[PDB]
Amino acid sequence: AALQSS
Amino acid sequence: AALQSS
Amino acid sequence: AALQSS
Amino acid sequence: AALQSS
Amino acid sequence: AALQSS
Amino acid sequence: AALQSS
Amino acid sequence: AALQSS
Amino acid sequence: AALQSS
Amino acid sequence: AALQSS
Amino acid sequence: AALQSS
Repeated sequence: AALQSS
Repeated sequence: AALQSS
Repeated sequence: AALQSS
Repeated sequence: AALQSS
Repeated sequence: AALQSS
Repeated sequence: AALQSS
Repeated sequence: AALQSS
Repeated sequence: AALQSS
Repeated sequence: AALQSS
Repeated sequence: AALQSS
């Protein structure tokens, strides 16, 4: 699982 | 921003 | 923004 | 599962 | 920003 | 920012 | 699991 | 910033 | 598990 | 497990 916030 | 993985 | 995966 | 917010 | 993986 | 992995 | 906030 | 892994 | 905040 | 805050 990959979670990215920018 | 809210990111949730389960 | 709300992202949810289950 | 991949979650991305930008 | 809130990131949660379970 | 809050990052939680379990 | 990969969590990234920027 | 809060990072928690369990 | 990898957690990164910047 | 790898936790990085900058």
